[PDB]
Amino acid sequence: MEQRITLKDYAMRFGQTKTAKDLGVQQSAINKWIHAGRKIFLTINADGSVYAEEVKPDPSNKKTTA
Repeated sequence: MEQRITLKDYAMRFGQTKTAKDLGVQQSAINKWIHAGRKIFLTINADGSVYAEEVKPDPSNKKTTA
């Protein structure tokens, strides 16, 4: 299986700080990601880094609310 874990699993597993640190983001964005149930998958590298991959659903609308 691929190494694309869920933001929830990795967050509750490794933590919210350890993730935001390896990703290079702010803990503020992480909380907002799970707060709104943002579907994401962070992949673990062989060097010790991690990058959050975003899905690309079907382009139906072009608006943004929350």
